[PDB]
Formats: sequence, structure tokens, C-alpha cells
Amino acid sequence: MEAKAIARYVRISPRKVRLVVDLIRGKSLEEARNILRYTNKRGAYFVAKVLESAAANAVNNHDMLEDRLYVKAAYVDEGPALKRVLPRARGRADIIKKRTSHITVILGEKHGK
Amino acid sequence: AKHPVPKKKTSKARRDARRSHHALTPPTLVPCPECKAMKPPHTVCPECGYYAGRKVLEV
Amino acid sequence: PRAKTGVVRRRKHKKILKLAKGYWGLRSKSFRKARETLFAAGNYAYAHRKRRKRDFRRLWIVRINAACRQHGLNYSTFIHGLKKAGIEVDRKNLADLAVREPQVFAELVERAKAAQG
Amino acid sequence: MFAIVKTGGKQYRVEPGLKLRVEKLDAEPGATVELPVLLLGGEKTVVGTPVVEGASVVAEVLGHGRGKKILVSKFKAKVQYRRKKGHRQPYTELLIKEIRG
Amino acid sequence: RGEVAYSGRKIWPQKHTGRARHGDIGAPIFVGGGVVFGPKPRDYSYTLPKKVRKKGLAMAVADRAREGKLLLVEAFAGVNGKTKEFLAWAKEAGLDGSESVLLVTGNELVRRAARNLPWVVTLAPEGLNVYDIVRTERLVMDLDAWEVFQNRIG
Amino acid sequence: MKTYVPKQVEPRWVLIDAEGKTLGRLATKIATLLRGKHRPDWTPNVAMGDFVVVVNADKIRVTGKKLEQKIYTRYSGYPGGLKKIPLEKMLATHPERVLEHAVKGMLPKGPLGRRLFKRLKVYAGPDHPHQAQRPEKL
RNA sequence: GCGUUCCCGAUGCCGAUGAAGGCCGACCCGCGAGGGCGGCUGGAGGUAAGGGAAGUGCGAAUGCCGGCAUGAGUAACGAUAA
RNA sequence: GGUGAAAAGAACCCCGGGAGGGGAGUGAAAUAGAGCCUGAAACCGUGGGCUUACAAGCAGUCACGGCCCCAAGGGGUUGUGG
Ligand SMILES: [Mg+2]
Ligand SMILES: [Mg+2]
Ligand SMILES: [Mg+2]
Ligand SMILES: [Mg+2]
Ligand SMILES: [Mg+2]
Ligand SMILES: [Mg+2]
Ligand SMILES: [Mg+2]
Ligand SMILES: [Mg+2]
Ligand SMILES: [Mg+2]
Ligand SMILES: [Mg+2]
Ligand SMILES: [Mg+2]
Ligand SMILES: [Mg+2]
Ligand SMILES: [Mg+2]
Ligand SMILES: [Mg+2]
Ligand SMILES: [Mg+2]
Ligand SMILES: [Mg+2]
Ligand SMILES: [Mg+2]
Ligand SMILES: [Mg+2]
Ligand SMILES: [Mg+2]
Ligand SMILES: [Mg+2]
Ligand SMILES: [Mg+2]
Ligand SMILES: [Mg+2]
Ligand SMILES: [Mg+2]
Ligand SMILES: [Mg+2]
Ligand SMILES: [Mg+2]
Ligand SMILES: [Mg+2]
Ligand SMILES: [Mg+2]
Ligand SMILES: [Mg+2]
Ligand SMILES: [Mg+2]
Ligand SMILES: [Mg+2]
Ligand SMILES: [Mg+2]
Ligand SMILES: [Mg+2]
Repeated sequence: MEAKAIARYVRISPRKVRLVVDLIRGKSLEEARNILRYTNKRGAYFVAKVLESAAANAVNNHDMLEDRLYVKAAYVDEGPALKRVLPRARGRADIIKKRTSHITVILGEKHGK
Repeated sequence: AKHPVPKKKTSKARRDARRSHHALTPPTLVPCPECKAMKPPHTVCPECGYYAGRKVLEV
Repeated sequence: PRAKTGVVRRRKHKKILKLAKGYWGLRSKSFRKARETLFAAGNYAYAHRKRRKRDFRRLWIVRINAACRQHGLNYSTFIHGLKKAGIEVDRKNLADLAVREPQVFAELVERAKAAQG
Repeated sequence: MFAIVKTGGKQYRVEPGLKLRVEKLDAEPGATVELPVLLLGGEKTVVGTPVVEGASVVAEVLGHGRGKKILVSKFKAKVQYRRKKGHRQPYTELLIKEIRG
Repeated sequence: RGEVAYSGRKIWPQKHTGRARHGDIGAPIFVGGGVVFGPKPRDYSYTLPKKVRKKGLAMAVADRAREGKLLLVEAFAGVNGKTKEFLAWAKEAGLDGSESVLLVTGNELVRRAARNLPWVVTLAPEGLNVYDIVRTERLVMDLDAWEVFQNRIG
Repeated sequence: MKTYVPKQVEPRWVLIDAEGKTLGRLATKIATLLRGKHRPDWTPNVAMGDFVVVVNADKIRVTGKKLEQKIYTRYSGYPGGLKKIPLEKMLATHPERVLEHAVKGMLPKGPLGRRLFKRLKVYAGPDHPHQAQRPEKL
């Protein structure tokens, strides 16, 4: 059994968040939180936050039991970019694109033999 | 928009290869004698403060 | 009536791309880089199908040589001996006799230097 | 034993009981047996004896299931302004089961 | 590209944009653009040799007849143009409906009657024509019509 | 249909001492041996020739004049240096190379060729402190 | 020759026991263009034999419209009055 | 431009400031959940199989060999040789 979360349209850029999601892929939820807690990155906030939601769901909706659970897989996917103008010299006008993320965490439970 | 400019779209491969160093390092962390907590070495942290430590508050 | 591209093109493309599966960059991903790669591949195979016929000739001839030079003499002498003896046999291919059952080959050698003695 | 038959303009080492393809033979029925040209002995206790196109009476008997098969390849020719695919070659095959030396 | 709603202003300098050379956006490389050899309204009719028309109509009936599918009726007990009636009539006429019939008469009423039937293609005698003849399996005409036909050709 | 191919074979060492020989006429043989062109298993994609040890280089004879006649360009340094060293000298100082260069030269260009050259063991003999199988070919 | 759109064929025929379209296929047919057959998706259309008619087949036109890449986590974030 | 036959447009609970999501519920169907039918391709990701740090390239092709899913054969991969 697994439990998942997904934040959609987060509005940080994938490349940027992926970086921290890579940090927690496959750790105990404990380790996960600790790591995010002291990871110096905007993405920390977001990822952690959806970690938490995943955990909740797990325990609360899938009688899953905190102590036992880790990050089975995680991953961020690109959402639709917000395209803004950015004016340049000689009146050129480029389009900057603030990108947008879909973060996904899915926890499982670990052992017991 | 001017003088030097790249002559070829750079392959996924070569893009990714460049990024073989971009991976993040997990924060470095430790016990804290008073809390079962985790804090960076050589820092006070929001509980534990210290033995003769300054901090939030403690009784 | 209008007849828009509709389906057609996508399909003709997938066809080519199916063929280009396995190739490197967009050579396997680009419905045209693929087609470029494919032309070459076609020619190479045609060229190479003819090549194969020779690649093996050579193996064999080297096979034979090492083995009959092993009883002391040229592939060339050996072959002439055979010709002179009459032996549609061998077919450079079937001097694998050189390897499995040497006794056979050995005799063949004698025959070869027989018609040369 | 052994034996080096010649057929399809190619020669093969045929063994006590096997086969591969040889090329369409006028052996119209599958339920048949042709014997093909012998060409070198075999070496066992039955012999070890070769000869000048082995026209030594001895034949190899082979029966054969079969059907003019096919396969694939695809022969594309290309230049520059010239392409030709108009060859899917498959190639009539003839399967066999060799019976005795 | 002329019939099109746009302007004719030429969109770019033509010479140092560093874009492709272009005129107005009507030109058919454009999407916005106008159609190239599009269809226009046209008249597909042509005068097929009167004689051939005659030959054909003859040839057509002929055929249907050499098959045993031509029938000249006379008895139309069907009246006031009532489908029930034509039906019953077509019954003891042989026309059961397993065969498409081109009923040709001048009888306005027999038209009305046989009209709405899916397996019947009703037609006045001056309407006799090969397409209809061939469309249908069986051919049924009142001598009335068979005369005007015999009179479209003698 | 047939085929030919060999299953992994145990390599066979060999010891030769062309102490008196013309390098290159010697070397030519040493190569044929390196790639297994003498064995009738020969298979070109696979690398299965003798191992080949050679005591007594120095010694190797050489035809006409190659006193500062035969010159080993061989070394392009990198910036302005095409170091060239005459045959006498090689022998005079690390002479095992004379036969090495020779053999490497008549070996095929690929990874495999690169590999076979490793299988060659040349010592300014006699004595190839190194053998636990030496079987002298001539 | 193949295939696309449309008409006759059609008051027909195929179709929720699944149309078109999409994704697979190492199978069958065809020299090939293609055509089949099977699985998955899809959820309402499709349309033989044989003919008829065309807005009928794209890789290139510094083509056109759109989407998304590369450069790149790079230059930069607009007065050095803090 | 287009959810669905019908808003039946998701009460309520859970994490979250919210957005978002997880359950619950409606629905024949919810990867029909609201710029929602179908949902191709470029492009971005996650997992897996084979592969790779002495090697020289229009990137393929031909032959052999090794490993990985079915068995006188196929499929995927690619080490070396041409
Ligand atoms: Mg301005
Ligand atoms: Mg850009
Ligand atoms: Mg990649
Ligand atoms: Mg078109
Ligand atoms: Mg020319
Ligand atoms: Mg105008
Ligand atoms: Mg003007
Ligand atoms: Mg330009
Ligand atoms: Mg330009
Ligand atoms: Mg228009
Ligand atoms: Mg005309
Ligand atoms: Mg009617
Ligand atoms: Mg239409
Ligand atoms: Mg039905
Ligand atoms: Mg059914
Ligand atoms: Mg259609
Ligand atoms: Mg056109
Ligand atoms: Mg062209
Ligand atoms: Mg563009
Ligand atoms: Mg840079
Ligand atoms: Mg910099
Ligand atoms: Mg900077
Ligand atoms: Mg509606
Ligand atoms: Mg679906
Ligand atoms: Mg749906
Ligand atoms: Mg619908
Ligand atoms: Mg959709
Ligand atoms: Mg992967
Ligand atoms: Mg090296
Ligand atoms: Mg290596
Ligand atoms: Mg390399
Ligand atoms: Mg190669």
C-alpha cells in the first residue's frame, strides 16, 4: 500500500524544485523532514509541505501508521508556463517564462519481520 | 543577440552531462545533547538552546 | 470538396519512425532525421549484404591456410593441388573440416600434394 | 556418418538427422524424398572417403516438410533524386529432413 | 488571395528584417491566406447527343425487358390514391416488394398511391429516363405511358 | 547452413630469441603469432593468439646502414618539438623498443590490436624473469 | 497502382456484443504506395463490389500559424545617495 | 468552440494560509472534475532491462559473442571485428 500527494501548479520552476525532491527520494519520513527542515532552497518549503500532506493522507486515510513510512517515489513534473514580457534595449521585448511545477510524493511503509 | 553565439543546439546528453555536478548535498546535521533533535553542528537551536544557553525559553 | 491532410501524414511518419527505432538522437525521435538515417541504413545493408559474401570467403581462406600450412604448405599450393585433383569439394566454406574432423582435412591435404608430387 | 551434399548451388555437411533450407526444389509435394549428390565420405567406421565430385553412386536420402517460405530484408536503394524501396524480397526456401547417408 | 478580407500593406521591409520576404497576408502561404486553385461555382451540365439519349432509353427498357422484368399493366383498381389500395393491387399483380419497382403512369392517383412506398419509384411517362430505369429492379408501365415511350422512339 | 565459432580457449605462451635476426622479418612473424593467424580457430573479432616472449633484443640485426640512418621521429611533443632519435641510440638506451615499435607497427589499428600488443613480452635477454610456461618456437 | 475528401450504390449494410480517431504488434497479404487481423484506448458514427468528382499525399520555400526545445540555472534584476 | 443523458458540478472528514491534494459521494464512465470529448508529435520527468570511464565519430550497417523477457525460433541491448 502507498499514499500519494501531488501539489499542482506550484509556480516554482521544475529544475529548481526537482533539485530538492532528489534530496528526499527514498528516505524515512523522519529523515525526509529533517533534511528539508535545513535545506537552503525555496523548493524546500513546497516539497516538505506536500510531504506532510502525503503523511497525513497515509495515516489518516489509509490506516497506514507514521513510524513505518518512507518516500517510495517522488517526482516533479512541468505545468503550463506563465509567459511574461520582458522589455529590452532598442525596444526588443523578450518573453520570460515563469514556469510552474506539479510536485508528487508517494509514501510506503517499510519493514516488520 | 550578438558576437559570440553557440553553433549547435546542445544534445540532451550533453546538457545532462554538464549537470553531472549539480546534484544537491543533504544538510549536515546532529543530535543536540538536550533534545532528541537534529540541528546543524555548531549552532544553537530553538529548544535545547544550551546548557548555560540563550534561546527561546526554558523551565 | 476539400481533402485536408487529415490522418495520412502522421501515419506515413509513424511508419518511418517505427523503422528508426533504436537510433541515437532524434535519429530515432525526429520524423525526418530518422528518414535521413534510414536512407543510409538501406544502402549500408545492400552494400553489406554483398560484403558478407566476401567477409566469409576471407575467414575461410584464413581458416584453410593456418590449417594446411600446418601440414606444411601454402593455401595456394593446397588449393592448386585440390583443383588439379578435382574436388568441387571443400568449397572454401566446408574446410571447417580444417577444424572438426582434421583427419578428413589431413587426407585432403595428401590428395592435394598427391596431384602435386 | 557425415557427408557433404551439394544443392541449390551450395554445399552442406548433412548429419544423421536434421535440416535447414536449400532452396525451392521441384519436389512439388511435401510428402516426398529426393537424394542429393554425395561429395565427401564421412570418416566413421563406414569410411572416411572423399573424391573428384564424389560421383561414387552414393546418395544422401532426405525427405522434407516444406513450403516456399519467405522472410524479410527490404532492399532500399538511394542516391540524390532517387529512392527505391520496391523490393521486399523474401526468397523461396525449402525445408528438409535428411534421412540416411 | 484577392477575394480575401485583408489589406494589401506589405508586412515587412522585405530587405533587412532577417525574416522571409513577404507581401500582404492574403497570399496563400499564409493561413490567414486565400485559397489557391479553390473550387469556384461552375456548371457541370453538358449536351449529351439527343440520339444517344434515345438509344439509351430504348436500350434501357430493352434490357429490363430481355430479363422478364418489364410489365405493362392496365388494371389499376387503385383509386383516389390510397396506399392500402395500390398495395393490395400490387399484390395480385406479382409485385410483392422484394423488388424495387419503377412504376410509370400518367395516372396522378396511381402515383399518389404507390408514392410513399420505399420499394417503389413512381414516375410520370414524360419522366422516363435511364437512371431511374436502371436504379430499379422491375419496370411497370400503363400502356398509356408505354405509348408515349414507344413514341419517344418508334 | 553452418558457422565456425570458437569457445573461449586457453592461450598458449611461446618463447623466441631472434637474438640474431633481422627485426621485422622477425617482427612480421611475432605479429602473425600475436593475432592467432597460425591457429585454424582464427576468428578476427576475438583475440586469441599466442602470448609470445622475446629474450635478447639488443642483438637484432638490421640490414643496410641504420647508424643514425634509421631515425625514430616517433615523438611529436606538443609545442615545437619533433624529437627524432637514431636507431643506434634506442638500442643504446632502452633497446627493447626497437622490436616493440616494429611489432606494434604490424598490428591492427583498433582496440583489439591495442590489446594484442599487450600480449607481447620483450626483454633484452636472455632471461625473461617472468615465465611460468615458456615454450620455445624457432 | 496505392491512399485522402466527396456522389451514386444507400429507405441499404456495419455499429454499445463498441463507428471514426488514437497507442501497440516479433502475425497475414502486396515488389511498393498500402491492405488486413489481434490487443489496448475511444465512445457515435462508418460506409463493399463497381463507378463518378476533386481544395487529393509535404522535409526543405531566411515559407506560414502554433507548441516546445538549445544557449543556462548562464547575462541580467535599470544610476556606487548606504 | 465541445464535461455529461442529466449538474447528479463532488456534502462531510483529513493535510494545507491558500492553491492543491487524499478519502467520502455522483456518474455507464471522473487519466468525462470544470478553458473537463477524443488527446498524436516535438518537449520534461519517474521506474526497469541491456550498456558505458585506454577511447576517435554522418552515429549506421554486416558477423560473431555476452546479458535481459518466450523456445531447433524470436525480441531488446551492444562488447569486438569489417
Ligand atoms: Mg522605447
Ligand atoms: Mg527562448
Ligand atoms: Mg536524459
Ligand atoms: Mg496538404
Ligand atoms: Mg548531380
Ligand atoms: Mg487586395
Ligand atoms: Mg500598394
Ligand atoms: Mg538570417
Ligand atoms: Mg536567422
Ligand atoms: Mg480563409
Ligand atoms: Mg470540363
Ligand atoms: Mg418511394
Ligand atoms: Mg468534409
Ligand atoms: Mg447490427
Ligand atoms: Mg461482436
Ligand atoms: Mg471521414
Ligand atoms: Mg493544394
Ligand atoms: Mg523536396
Ligand atoms: Mg516558428
Ligand atoms: Mg556560458
Ligand atoms: Mg559567468
Ligand atoms: Mg551576475
Ligand atoms: Mg451538452
Ligand atoms: Mg482514457
Ligand atoms: Mg472520457
Ligand atoms: Mg459525447
Ligand atoms: Mg481530455
Ligand atoms: Mg530512466
Ligand atoms: Mg594506452
Ligand atoms: Mg573499458
Ligand atoms: Mg569510442
Ligand atoms: Mg561497428
